Amino acid sequence: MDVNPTLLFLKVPAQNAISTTFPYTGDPPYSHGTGTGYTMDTVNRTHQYSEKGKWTTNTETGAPQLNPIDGPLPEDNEPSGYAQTDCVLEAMAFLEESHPGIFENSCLETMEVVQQTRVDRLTQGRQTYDWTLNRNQPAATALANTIEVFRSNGLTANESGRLIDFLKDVMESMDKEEMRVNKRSYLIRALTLNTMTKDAERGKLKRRAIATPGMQIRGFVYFVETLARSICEKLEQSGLPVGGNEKKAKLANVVRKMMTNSQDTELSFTITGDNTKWNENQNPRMFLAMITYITKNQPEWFRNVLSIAPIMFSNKMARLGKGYMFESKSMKLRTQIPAEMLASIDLKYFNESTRKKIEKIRPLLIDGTASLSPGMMMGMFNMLSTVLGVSILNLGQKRYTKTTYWWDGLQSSDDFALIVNAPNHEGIQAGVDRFYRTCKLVGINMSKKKSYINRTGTFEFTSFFYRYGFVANFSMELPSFGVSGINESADMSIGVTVIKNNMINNDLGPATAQMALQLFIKDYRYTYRCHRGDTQIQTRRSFELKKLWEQTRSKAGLLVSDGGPNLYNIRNLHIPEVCLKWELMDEDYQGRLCNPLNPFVTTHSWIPKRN
Amino acid sequence: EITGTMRRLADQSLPPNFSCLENFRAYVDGFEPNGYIEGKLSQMSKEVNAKIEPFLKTTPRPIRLPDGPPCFQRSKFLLMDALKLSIEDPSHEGEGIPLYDAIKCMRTFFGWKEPYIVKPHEKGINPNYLLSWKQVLAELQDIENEEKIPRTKNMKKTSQLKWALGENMAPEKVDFDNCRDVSDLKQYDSDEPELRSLSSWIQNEFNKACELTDSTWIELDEIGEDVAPIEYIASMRRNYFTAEVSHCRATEYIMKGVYINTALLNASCAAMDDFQLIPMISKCRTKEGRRKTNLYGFIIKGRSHLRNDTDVVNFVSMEFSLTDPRLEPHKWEKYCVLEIGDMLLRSAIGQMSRPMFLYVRTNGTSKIKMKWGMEMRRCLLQSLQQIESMIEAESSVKEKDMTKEFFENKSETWPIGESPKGVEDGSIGKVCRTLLAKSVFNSLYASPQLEGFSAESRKLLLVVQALRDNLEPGTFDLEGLYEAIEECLINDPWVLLNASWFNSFLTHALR
Amino acid sequence: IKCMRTFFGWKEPYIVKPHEKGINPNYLLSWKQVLAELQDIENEEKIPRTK
Amino acid sequence: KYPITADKRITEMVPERNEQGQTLWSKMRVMVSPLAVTWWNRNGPMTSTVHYPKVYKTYFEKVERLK
RNA sequence: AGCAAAAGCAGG
Repeated sequence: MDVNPTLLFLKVPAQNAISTTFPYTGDPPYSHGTGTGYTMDTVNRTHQYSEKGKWTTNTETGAPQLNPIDGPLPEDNEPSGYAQTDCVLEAMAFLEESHPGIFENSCLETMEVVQQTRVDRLTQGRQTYDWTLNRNQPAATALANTIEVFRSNGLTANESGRLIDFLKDVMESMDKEEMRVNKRSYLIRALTLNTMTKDAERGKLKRRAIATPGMQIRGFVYFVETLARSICEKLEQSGLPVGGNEKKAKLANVVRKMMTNSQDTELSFTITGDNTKWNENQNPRMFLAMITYITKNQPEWFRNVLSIAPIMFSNKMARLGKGYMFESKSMKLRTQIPAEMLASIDLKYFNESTRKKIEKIRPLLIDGTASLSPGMMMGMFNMLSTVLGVSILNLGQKRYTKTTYWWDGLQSSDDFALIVNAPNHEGIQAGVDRFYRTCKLVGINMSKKKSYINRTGTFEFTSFFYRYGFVANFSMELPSFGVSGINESADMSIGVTVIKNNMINNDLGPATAQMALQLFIKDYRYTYRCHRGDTQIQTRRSFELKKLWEQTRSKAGLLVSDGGPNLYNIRNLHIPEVCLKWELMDEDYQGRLCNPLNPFVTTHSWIPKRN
Repeated sequence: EITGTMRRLADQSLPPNFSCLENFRAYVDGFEPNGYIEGKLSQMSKEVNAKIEPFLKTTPRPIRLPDGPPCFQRSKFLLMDALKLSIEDPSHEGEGIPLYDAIKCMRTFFGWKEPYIVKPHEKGINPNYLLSWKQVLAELQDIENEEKIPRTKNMKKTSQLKWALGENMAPEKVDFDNCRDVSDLKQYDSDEPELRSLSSWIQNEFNKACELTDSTWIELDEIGEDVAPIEYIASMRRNYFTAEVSHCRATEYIMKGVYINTALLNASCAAMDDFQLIPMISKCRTKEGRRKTNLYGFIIKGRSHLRNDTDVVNFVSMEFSLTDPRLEPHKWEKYCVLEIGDMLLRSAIGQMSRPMFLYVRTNGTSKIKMKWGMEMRRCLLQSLQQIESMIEAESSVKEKDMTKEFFENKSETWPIGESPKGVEDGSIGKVCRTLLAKSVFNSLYASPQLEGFSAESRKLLLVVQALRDNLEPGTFDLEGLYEAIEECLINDPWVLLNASWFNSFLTHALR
Repeated sequence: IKCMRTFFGWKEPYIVKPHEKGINPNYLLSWKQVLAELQDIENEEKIPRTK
Repeated sequence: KYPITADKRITEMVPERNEQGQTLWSKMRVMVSPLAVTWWNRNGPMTSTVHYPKVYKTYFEKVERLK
């Protein structure tokens, strides 16, 4: 006899059993090799996407920069990031006409936050790119680095404590011709963006090569993303800032609002999918135009300090990475070759696919780091791109499509789910071809390979699969369910809090969460050796546990790390442990516990010796 | 505080039509919509347009699996053919440093013939692995009989092991200028690997690996009492689940893998410069006796300095085996089988007295794969998550909300079996077992081929459900899906078998 | 050691019988040395056959 | 062994070894053993003060809502 | 030799 899980997937509904196609219960593949090849291929691809677009060299950089906007209309259905700014502006105009007062209110929220904000918040990031060592490093060291170099500079904003003056003086000394780095080299070094191959990319075969920005642009993107968070919060079609079960309800609510078919003489289909090349075919020029339109009738300085992000998006010279590691076959010897010399080396040592890639990029190499700005930086949490693409969905208000058919839905950073109506398959085909065309006229490229379309009731979006009324979700996988490794007092607390967060936010059912706590306490005891008092397992410690366990008066009322039982369950997870045990304990134990005489302070808590 | 140079960069960042920031700002602030979009649309080429089509019933051809050599196993430890030398139920207070429990179990078995190879490797040097195994046995007897009981033993350097791990195989870093004169150099042999064809062996391994073993293989402790309703529902679901799962052979692989990877990571973080012996030791409680430390097989860990987690560590692995090779020589092109004599199995009549062979293959795993093989209890948990998701879906479509409706009833409601001119149906037991083992093999044969296949089969199967329920689905480009699937089907047998399963599913579904 | 490890019920040592000759505390501390030596060797050394 | 770190003040209160003899603290502050904790909780000063529910009595209020 | 992949390890 043969066996197959695919036939349980035959009968069973696909969306409910969809997790069976979620094989991520094991380590992600990762990139052992330097991502630089994938980086070169991505840059090759985007510059091929905009090859019709002209480029002109930027001043003081030496670098070709391509501006796809006002390029021609594309020729073929193969994607291409060709758009027209007028589309963007009329889109935003229809948006503000639809949502009056939203722009000014979000603008005022941006004013008050920039006035109240402080530098202290940004430094709690992960792996901002430092420029001194020319390598990605933590953010605290990054802030120390920039404030000390600024103390060396003629500016004094690091002493101010405020943030927008800090950004301004960053800009001022950034315009300086020397720090020990000349102006051209310094502007190439400030705009530089590490390549840093993607890790943990679940659901592909080749790698995206997420590139990351530096701290200096981080505050500008922070301000503009705060605006985006405000405006999307006041929006009803965003998917990113809306989250949890509220987002879960928002999905169902928009499909409710559009699936209601009054005078249902018209058939209806509801696309889902994934807009390929999102980080490539988009552009910062459209973002700058949007920004200029969004803060209409506002303080001019605010306009400028929020327009500064898309311009430095509009010219960026990311690195390539480490380089390669050539090797001798006969003599059997190898060496790493930093690609900073790659604009000098012959084209014979390499692999042929690699060779053709080099000659494609070798013209586009200035200081060795590749220059490009027809396309967005890979893997930023921009979400103003959602503010863009949602306007397309807003165009399908029947006032403004000005025809019988019309679209609407929601759209996160890469996923999208339209909902249309028209009197026939022919009319729906007409309107959806119109949409796809429009969406390309703004420079957004809906893939024709890994997308699809269907009657209403079933549609994917952001992995929150929505069958007719069921809203199963597989956004993020369960993580670890193991100890945090600090002490027997808080590790347990940390684990329970993590479990609570992931049952309240995500779809950790209680049926698995009790089992998770079960594995957690197993690991807790096996790590700190401290099984139950009333047991038969041996270790170092078990003497004192079998001692205290009879020493007590109330037996089950004991903390777990000393012989105690675990009274937790899904009812009482937010609370700590000793609150649940306190008045179930006798005064001897309780007096021994909470006492300042302990060196431990909470007596279970402590600091381990460093190693 | 723009300083103008930013106004320079800005004016250079804009579209070609507008040459300044200020004219841009004035245009935008003085902007209005005039219906440009319709002129743009009518202006456009009609070629640029996404045309729907009927994703018809007969359209999706059977995905063609790649052709080439047969698929070959790559697991870090064999799965069906292995066996375990029991310890026969030691006491409860006696802890054991694992070497001595292993040694006790190896000491239990007699039936060791002279070693002579049974399978020609066809590459490498088979005698050297024979002499490696010899070194192992000799080192073990010699340490334990006549030394001061070392907790952990690291082997002696020899021609055999040092060959099988290649401590000389490393080349050395050098500068560019000194070697640029050389022309032998190449960037790297960075290219696609050899194709592989599906075969029957992996299917048999899976069938055996879903099957019930006899022991219990996992315990589970107590938690705070149950008062609220949702607590009771969680309790009953998890109890059903673990009771059904515990008698798996998948769970056997789970605890085996976890102990193996924990031991290796302990060693590598704690010991790098030394060939270490470790057993594939696992703790299992007998259904009717005491805790039993099973000895699956020995390991000879190779030296491991992990400057990064991604780095590979190589080693040698010895796991005993009853079933002969040469019945399925395609399954291993990689093993190096020895003969180690007879083991006197007892059947209901007579005595079997089958020979005993050993599969001293070599390998190398990772740091990362070791971590994620340590965390397969998560994978068990994930199987539970999936089943619970199924049941909550059935509870949303029907307000009965009855877990008990499926967990225990004798009702043929789940097909997982394909037979000649037939389809078999099973209960939730076999299916929980199977989902688990699928996830375990995902954890064992994790490979980007799998993830690509998973996404693409997911999208196409979703489309096929949309089709089979008469939801008028459409797809713009389909052969893109097929070629990308064929791109991701490179060599991995598990991927290949999921693909043949997809195929036969298409056929028996008829979409 | 396994059998001594089995038993729990160890109070503090205080003599119960006056020897009336010699020095009782010294034998108490001898027994203390025994227990300490045994726990210390077995927990954190390379398993010496004879101590 | 000796995961835990703590001051020299503990050295006065508790011995270097327990009844079995296995050690609670040793010098190269002093490293302390987890056994040292479970020796406190068997024998230590018992005091009926309720100052520590200064703020920990808050969580009891949240549990009264449950039960 | 191996691991595993459109690039790296096989110690520095």
